Amino acid sequence: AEATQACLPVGSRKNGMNVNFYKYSLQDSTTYSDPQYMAYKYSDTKKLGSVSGQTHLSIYYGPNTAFWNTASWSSDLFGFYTTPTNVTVEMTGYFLPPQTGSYTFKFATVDDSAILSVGGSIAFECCAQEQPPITSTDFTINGIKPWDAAAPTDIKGSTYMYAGYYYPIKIVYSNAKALARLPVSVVLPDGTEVNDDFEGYVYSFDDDLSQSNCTIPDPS
Ligand SMILES: *[C@@H]1O[C@H](CO)[C@@H](O)[C@H](O)[C@H]1NC(C)=O
Ligand SMILES: *[C@@H]1O[C@H](CO)[C@@H](O)[C@H](O)[C@H]1NC(C)=O
Ligand SMILES: [Ca+2]
Repeated sequence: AEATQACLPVGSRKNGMNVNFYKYSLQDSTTYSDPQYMAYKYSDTKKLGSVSGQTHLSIYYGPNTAFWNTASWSSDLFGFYTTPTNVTVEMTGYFLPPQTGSYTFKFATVDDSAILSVGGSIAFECCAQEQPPITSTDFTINGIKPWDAAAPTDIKGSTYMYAGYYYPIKIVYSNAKALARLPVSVVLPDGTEVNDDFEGYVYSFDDDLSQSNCTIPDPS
């Protein structure tokens, strides 16, 4: 009734996360403040492309700063050539806890808008990583851009996880202008912190809905 849903896919395990990119308008500071947009409606906009096997989850970009009202192009976002000054990105994969306990994921800051969803039927459905996004607004970290207020600082979300089970994770991040900043980390059950590089923890599987026992609703 209370344990977070996990999965156990049996397909060949791939390292890292899948990252899709989407059209986002320069200086649109309203669309990404809709919870429905950050949850799933981003997928109804123009998909630009995707990269796989991404293990470094943090977003760090700054333009030449001569104009804070023009787009700027770069591959700094996961090796994909786009406009970090204005873009929406969807990262998906499965987080694998090597120990049982509490996992506190964190955004040191959010610039402009971002989300973290953790669990089956929250981030996405088990064995269905690359299917269209589910409608859940049940964010583990809600960093949806707070309208007229300044960027938020050290916002956290905690998930209790059981060892050896794959937990679906989805981050949806958007930027409308200038800097792109989402420094992602997690404090593990033993207390140690993992910044940026999530290699060893995050994995992908090809979709396989024929596998009926993929969903584990109560890992305890
Ligand atoms: C960002 O803005 C520029 C300027 O309008 C536009 O040409 C470009 O397509 C935009 N990029 C994305 C990914 O939406
Ligand atoms: C779930 O079923 C798959 C075969 O479809 C199998 O590989 C896996 O070991 C099963 N898990 C359990 C706990 O029975
Ligand atoms: Ca910005």
